[PDB]
Amino acid sequence: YSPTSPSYSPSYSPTSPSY
Amino acid sequence: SGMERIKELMEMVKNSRMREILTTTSVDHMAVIKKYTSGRQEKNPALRMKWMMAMKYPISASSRIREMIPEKDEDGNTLWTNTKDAGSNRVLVSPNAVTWWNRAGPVSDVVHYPRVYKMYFDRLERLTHGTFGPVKFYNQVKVRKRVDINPGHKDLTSREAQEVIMEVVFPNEVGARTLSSDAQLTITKEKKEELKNCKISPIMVAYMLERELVRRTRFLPIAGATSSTYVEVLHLTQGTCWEQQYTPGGEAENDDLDQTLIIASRNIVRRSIVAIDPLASLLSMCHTTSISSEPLVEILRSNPTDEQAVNICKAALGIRINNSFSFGGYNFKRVKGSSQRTEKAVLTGNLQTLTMTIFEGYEEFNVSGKRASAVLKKGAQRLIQAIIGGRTLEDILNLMITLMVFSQEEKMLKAVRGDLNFVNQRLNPMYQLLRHFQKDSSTLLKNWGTEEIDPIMGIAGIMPDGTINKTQTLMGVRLSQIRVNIDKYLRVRNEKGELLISPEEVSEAQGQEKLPINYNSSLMWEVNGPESILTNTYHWIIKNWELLKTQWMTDPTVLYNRIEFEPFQTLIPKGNRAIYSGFTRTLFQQMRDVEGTFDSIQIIKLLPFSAHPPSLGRTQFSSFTLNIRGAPLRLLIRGNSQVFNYNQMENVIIVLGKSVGSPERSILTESSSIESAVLRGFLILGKANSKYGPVLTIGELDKLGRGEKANVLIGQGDTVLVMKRKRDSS
Amino acid sequence: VSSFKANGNIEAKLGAMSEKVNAQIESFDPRTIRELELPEGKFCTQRSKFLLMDAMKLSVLNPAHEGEGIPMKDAKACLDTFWGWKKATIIKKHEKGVNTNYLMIWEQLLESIKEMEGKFLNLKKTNHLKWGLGEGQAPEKMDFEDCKEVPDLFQYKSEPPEKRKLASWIQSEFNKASELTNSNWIEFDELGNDVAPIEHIASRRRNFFTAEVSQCRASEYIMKAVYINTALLNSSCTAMEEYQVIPIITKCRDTSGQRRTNLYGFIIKGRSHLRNDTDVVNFISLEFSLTDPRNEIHKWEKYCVLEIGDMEIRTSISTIMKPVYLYVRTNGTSKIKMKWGMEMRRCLLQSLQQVESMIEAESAVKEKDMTEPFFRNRENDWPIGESPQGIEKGTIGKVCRVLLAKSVFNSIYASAQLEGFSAESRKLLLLIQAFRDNLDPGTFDLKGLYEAIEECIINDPWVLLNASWFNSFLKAVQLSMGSGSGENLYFQ
Amino acid sequence: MDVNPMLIFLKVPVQNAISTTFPYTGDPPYSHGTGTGYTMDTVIRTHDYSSRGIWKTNSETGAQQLNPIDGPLPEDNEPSGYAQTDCVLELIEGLDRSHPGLFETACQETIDAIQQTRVDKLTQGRQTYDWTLNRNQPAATALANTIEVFRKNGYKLNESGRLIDFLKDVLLSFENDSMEVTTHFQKKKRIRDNKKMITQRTIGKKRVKLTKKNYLIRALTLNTMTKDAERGKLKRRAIATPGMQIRGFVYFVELLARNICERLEQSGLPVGGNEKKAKLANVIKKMMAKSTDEELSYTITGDNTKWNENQNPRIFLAMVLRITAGQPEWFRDLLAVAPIMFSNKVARLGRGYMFESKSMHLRTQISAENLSDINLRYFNEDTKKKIEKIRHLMVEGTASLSPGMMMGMFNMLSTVLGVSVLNLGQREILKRTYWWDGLQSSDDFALIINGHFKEDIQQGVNHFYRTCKLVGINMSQKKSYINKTGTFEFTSFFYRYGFVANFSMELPSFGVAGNNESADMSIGTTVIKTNMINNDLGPATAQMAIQLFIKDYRYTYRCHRGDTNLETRRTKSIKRLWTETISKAGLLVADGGPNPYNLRNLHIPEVCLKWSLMDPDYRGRLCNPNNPFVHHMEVESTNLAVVMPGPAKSLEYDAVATTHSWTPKRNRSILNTNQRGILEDERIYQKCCQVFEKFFPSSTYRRPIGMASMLDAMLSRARIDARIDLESGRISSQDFSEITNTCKAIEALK
RNA sequence: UAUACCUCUGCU
RNA sequence: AGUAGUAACAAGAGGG
Ligand SMILES: [Zn+2]
Repeated sequence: YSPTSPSYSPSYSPTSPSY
Repeated sequence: SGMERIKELMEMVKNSRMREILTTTSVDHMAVIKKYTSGRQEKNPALRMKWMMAMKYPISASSRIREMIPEKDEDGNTLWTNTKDAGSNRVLVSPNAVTWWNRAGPVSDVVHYPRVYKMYFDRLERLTHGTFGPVKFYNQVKVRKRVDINPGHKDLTSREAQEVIMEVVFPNEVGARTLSSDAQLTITKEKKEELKNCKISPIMVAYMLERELVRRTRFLPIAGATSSTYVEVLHLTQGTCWEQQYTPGGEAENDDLDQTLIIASRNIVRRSIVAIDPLASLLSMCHTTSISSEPLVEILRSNPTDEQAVNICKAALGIRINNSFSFGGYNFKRVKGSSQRTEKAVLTGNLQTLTMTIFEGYEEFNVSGKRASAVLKKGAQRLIQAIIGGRTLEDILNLMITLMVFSQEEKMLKAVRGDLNFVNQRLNPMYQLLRHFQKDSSTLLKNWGTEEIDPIMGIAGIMPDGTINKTQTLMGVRLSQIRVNIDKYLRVRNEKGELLISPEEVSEAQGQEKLPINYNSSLMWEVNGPESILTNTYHWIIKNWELLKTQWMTDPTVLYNRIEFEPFQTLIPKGNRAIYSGFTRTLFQQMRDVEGTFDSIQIIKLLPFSAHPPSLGRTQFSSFTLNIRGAPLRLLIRGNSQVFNYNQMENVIIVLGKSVGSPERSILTESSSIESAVLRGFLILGKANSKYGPVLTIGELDKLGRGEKANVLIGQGDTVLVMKRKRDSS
Repeated sequence: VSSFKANGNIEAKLGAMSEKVNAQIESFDPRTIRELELPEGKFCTQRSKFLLMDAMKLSVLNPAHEGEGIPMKDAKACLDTFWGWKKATIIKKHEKGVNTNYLMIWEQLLESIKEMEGKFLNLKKTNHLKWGLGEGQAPEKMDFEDCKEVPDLFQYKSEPPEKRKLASWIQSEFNKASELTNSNWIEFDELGNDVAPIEHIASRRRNFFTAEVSQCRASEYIMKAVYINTALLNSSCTAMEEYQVIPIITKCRDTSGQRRTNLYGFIIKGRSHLRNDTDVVNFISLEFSLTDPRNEIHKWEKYCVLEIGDMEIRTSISTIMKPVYLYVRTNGTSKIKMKWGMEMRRCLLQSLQQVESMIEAESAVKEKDMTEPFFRNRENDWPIGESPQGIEKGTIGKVCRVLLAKSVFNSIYASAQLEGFSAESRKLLLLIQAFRDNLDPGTFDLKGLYEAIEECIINDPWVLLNASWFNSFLKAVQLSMGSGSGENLYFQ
Repeated sequence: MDVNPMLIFLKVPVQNAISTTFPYTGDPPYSHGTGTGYTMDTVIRTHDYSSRGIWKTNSETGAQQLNPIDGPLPEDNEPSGYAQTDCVLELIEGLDRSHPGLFETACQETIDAIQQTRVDKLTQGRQTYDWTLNRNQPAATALANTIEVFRKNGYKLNESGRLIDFLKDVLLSFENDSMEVTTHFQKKKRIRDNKKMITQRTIGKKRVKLTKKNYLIRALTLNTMTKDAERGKLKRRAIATPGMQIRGFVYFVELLARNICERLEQSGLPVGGNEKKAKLANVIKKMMAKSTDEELSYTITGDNTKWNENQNPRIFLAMVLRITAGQPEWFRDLLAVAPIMFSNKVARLGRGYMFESKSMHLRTQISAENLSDINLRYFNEDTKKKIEKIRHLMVEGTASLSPGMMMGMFNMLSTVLGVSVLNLGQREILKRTYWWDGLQSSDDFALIINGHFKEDIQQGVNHFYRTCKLVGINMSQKKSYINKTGTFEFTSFFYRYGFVANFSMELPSFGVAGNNESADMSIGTTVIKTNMINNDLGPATAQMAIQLFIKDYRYTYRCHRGDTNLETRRTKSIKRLWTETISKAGLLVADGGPNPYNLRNLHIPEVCLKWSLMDPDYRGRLCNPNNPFVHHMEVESTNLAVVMPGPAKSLEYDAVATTHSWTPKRNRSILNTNQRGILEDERIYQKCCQVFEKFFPSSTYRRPIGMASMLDAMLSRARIDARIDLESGRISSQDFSEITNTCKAIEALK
């Protein structure tokens, strides 16, 4: 089971920024 | 040896402090000073343990730990320190000391510990040898009841169990009292032999025996089997919406098996009566039903329980009814009536209270023994009549004395002089009165009383002295020188054609089963008991509502006679079924005839009450009665109640606290000011208007003429305007 | 007393007593009743022991398990992934503090981490660090006789708390707490094997619960709380006199599978001679963030926000440069608060039993396991929020996370205010429920109940929002019902 | 989208999602500092509710005692304690009528207890106020101190061992006008050390005699403090602790009230949760069966406001005397003692206050005794006003408190007053359009009123309400409410056509209890088990509660599994155990072993569950009966822990005694104080009791009985056991002489 | 008075 | 400063 929500954050994560 | 104990006491008495305390403080006062302490009981143990487990040396231990384990282990962890624990000679210690002991400490013999901790290991033994069935999903109704939590308890009082414990572990310090019962002696022999040469603290052995032997109970919510071994596993066998079928290891006790067999048979007979072919239905259920996983038919072949419902099941299968027994060396054989049990304590002539298993109801026995026979008629503590005959006067009189004691009259109890003590197997209390009166019956016959009779040829009376009198006799006594068959409707009769057992005269007392019953039958619902019958029946109507609603409109006689309503009918009183069906069907046709007025909830609510041949009576009803676990409940005709509750907020019909399903959302927006299907030959219109006169009760409705309006106390504090409709319904 | 016999004694004095002494039933209608008043004042500020949505992680791919490896080694490993640090500059001042101390504390910490050679790091008791951790700020204890004659000797300030207004950030914080994430935050220990059929059923349902709960954002907050309070408690007890450094670490496993160690920032434990269970450990919390504090300056009253670096952040389109902020603040905690923070995993149980009782209640009616239909299908849905469009509904998985967030926030923002509010407002909810069940509810002193609720809405962000949530709920019940004698008791 | 959890209540009923309104995963409120502010509040508030009563200065104590009873009948709905003696006796008589032979049996059972009960019984109990030291001490310690000072003076009737004799000594001790007590104090000596002389703090003891007031005040004194960790309340409140004198009398009075409440369907006390629910279910069943279809039914969800403050000791004397009517006068006067002492009770005012100077940067502690002789410039406005009112009641450092009661003083007799009001509502007593029944435990009650119309209910509420006011019971108008019978609340049980679950109530009990490794594993699994049964904890969540408990247990006790890569103080020694062990599954969790528990296992103890899978040497070490970690306590205290939900009952758990059944270290703060010597007293007492058990093994199971000495009993046993060892057994002739010469030698030293 | 140390205590 | 919240903590006691 993979849980999923109808919501997004198109650009990036301010908590887990890809650096 | 006992050498080092007295040597240390001398060394303690040498100390001037310890000699003062030992001399001044008494044995009774030593219990107080033993509990003398600076140490508070910890308010927050969860916090303190988290605080202390961060410390290097949080555990206190006996100073002799310094001689046993090393100061440091192989990895350099300090195992103990020399710091004394506040208020004792114990030292502060690391958790690494406990680990070092468990891996490198001194080994000891503990193989007989499972006998000391037997109460614990018995739980695993029952689980290890347990058998799991499938999990069914349904609304599990749980009765809060006091039940045993200590399976395999050898039932004694706290003081009786204290004496047994003392004898096993502290034999030298037993007080003035001794082992009274033969239970106490046999338990002590077994405990002494099982626990011999077992190196463990006597304190712990005393503790485990106290818990094992003495019966303990708790109020728990139980669904199904209430016996100890099923109560043990409630967490495992029941949840909110499920039943995990499970048989524990080991064999069920006969007490539990006889109690549950009676309940199973009663439920089977109550179900069969309201079907079209009772004997085929009873037989169908008998072959499918099992108790504790054992099939019901082989139980009926081997179990000798004498009870009306069990005997109807035995008779339907062609099994011999346990119709007989023995008492005083005479074979009693019941030819009419039935035995109903009631244990109560009664006072004798010597003011001695004794618990007798007294029998009630009208019975008839054909008695016969050694050289004499009788025909006994008995009631509750009554010798109605006894016609006796035999080869000798002594043989007749000996049988007579046996019957007079068997009657359980207040005459013979009050005529006892002295205390009753006989043997070292002690017999039950019926034989205590018999053996007393067999030796001497001088007061019995004087206090029994005489009656006058008409001189009949062949019959003669027996006086208190022993003489044969023609026109006088002892109260009830007269001196003078089995296949079965069961019909379609479960009536048990003899070769002559007289009624032995009736389904109507089966006891209506339900009671909760000790062992699990599974009726693997389409005639029964998934779960046992009456709350299940209500919930499953109303759930079924909602689920199949679209089919049954159109079947209600078109052909209602097939709807009313649906087989799924038959279990519901067992909950209705036998006498009420017909008039309830008459009322319901009249109320339903009013809803059909008075166009516009249609209430889906009111149809669903009353629908199960239709399933019976209806009566032509004209009685009014503000409720229908339903028998649920002994107590009567009242399902109201107008609106909600405990038994039936349509909740608008949830959009759910609640039946005895449990949601039974949502009806269609159409039914939320479905109403009309005029309400048909409440009163026979009347129509509720709206609020109580005082223009049409003062309030009348429902019994007073016969006063109102055709088309006359009036105000009525309809139910639940509501006062309502009602009109009598002109043309009546089908 | 031995010779007393009753002779209409109660009825007599019942006649004598005034008719002012009565309990008048005033009928309760939720359409009539007003919203709860929320207080005025300055805005409510963040009071958690760590950053929630505003946190930022430096991290490494690392097979190490949930509590494996040395914390400061893992901290240094996470620092080494990031370059583009700068000379620190105060971009938002802590109005009541000497802000050069906050700057000097960061510089001392960063240099002391570089110089450390061991498993633990104790900092030197510098003047700036001594200030931040409250060194010598307890007044010295004297006999009363010696100090009896002092002018300004009064009793300790024993007033009610200063009231504060409901800020928007707390609702925003809770929204993020209810979201799913890309990482499994909670790792569960082993069970015995499933033998019973119900045990197999349980474990199937547990599979759904585990993924939902573990991947929820609230569970990240649980693991931060459980780590921080554990570290602070253990170090408070062992290293009482030392200013010990505690790196803010969690460890998680991605949905892709890889195990990861995360570094949020650092905590500097003050002195911690904690006798009573309420006694305070002071600590400084230096936490990474990309959030500009100037966009909600009122949120960060206690914080001094530094700007410590620049990060090149990767996206689907192109790279972006963003400034890296370090939210520094002095903060405090106790043995009782720490103990309860170490036990924050029990929040999982509060959500899941409510969720499982909802699943089981339907399963009883349907007479089958409704676990898979609830998590896989989107037929059964419950109201969990409001947008400008209207009352939005959500799946059982959403409800599980929302209820989990509630329980985590009750834990993070515990207070006497929440306790009192929750207990008294429960009565008002039951009255509304009694009306909705068509049971003709009545109050005696409704004004007094309203006052008992509103008394507890003083300053706490979490209780202010729960009060607001009640008002939003009340209005939702009013609009669904509307005017009428026979209104719409059913929702939708 | 803004998320709002409370919008769930639109679809889900409030009772069905009631867990979302219980925030019991956070730390509850705690008081910091003193409860002097609260004790003064309670004392002041209590007197305000009784203010129209009659003041009289006491002959013995000189305390100003307010008597509200038989006073002016109240003219408003505010909390009043103007109970009417005649109205109370009518209700208690009404109870006697309704249950014939109840008062007879309850008294007779209490009399049987009074004859059999020993002085030992007062060792079992929570903290008690010690008049000897003016502080709280454990029950057994405060008893021994009170017996010791009694024995030093002319009071040794308790020598017998029966409790009623100790109670006589308490009544006889009020006659003394020079009661001697040994208070401890510190001295600063100097002693040489090789070659510098260092200061040495030592503790001496000074004999002080007390005034007749001084002792009397102290015996009637009840200590006060703030109640901590209390849920559902914004503000703290004061709780009270009884003294050693009144304690023994309270035992027998509560024991009567218990026997009364045991046979009253309408009492919630003293039964457990499930039985409480069954009782509420029975009265609803009973109310519906007795009623007719025309009638209505409403249920008050009920709270009594200011319960303890408005229950009066003089009224309790009326109850106790009426309940004991026709019984021996010695028995009536014995049970009447506790109400009398409660009527003349005085309350300690706590630690006091702390002052603070900002400019000078200093703090200081003033005692509560200083609140008479002290300037009011220090205090704030509210605190000042309270001190000004308290001075009018202040008597030798303690505020007088004749009317009312306080939490922690007295238990079950107050419920019997409430139950008698419920019993009044029978149809055959009222004989009118309404009638009631219900259940009650303390301030909390559930009243079910039936009538023919809605106005009949309103008259029935007012009749109940005003009758409650006539006996000083004040129903909360703000906290109580009414609705049609179908839903209600009672001690946080929620009924909705049947009782629903309230799991969140029990959330604090899910965790490591903190007793020890053995006890906690048993406690943890049982908590999960009982909540599956009693509070609808579903199977999946219960599995996860096992999983989360093992995690908490592994971290707390540092006993992670032997194949882990973690590093703690314990990992290395557990790793050595792990590698040497053949069958790893046999290892307990505390020894780095795996979790055996799933749903079906929870009732089986861990050692029992792993026994067959253990290595014989590990099992032999684990359960070794001669191991230094276990404290061999009595049988009565074997496998017992303490838990709070009520007051604070004991929790029995199922566990095999192992090396993991250890005890954490004692608190050591007493070493710095003047009571340092109590540790040595205890050390000496335990050594004496340890040696006695070698001659009397039975003493650990059943407490021994004798007026003879410990030494003389041990001596008697030493001779007779040595006799049997030689007369028929394994011992030499020279050994018998060696033992009997030692017994002669011991007899020679008195 | 200050500054270094040293001892006891962390629910008493 | 900060914790906190109807009163406290921000070490207390001692080597005087
Ligand atoms: Zn682990």
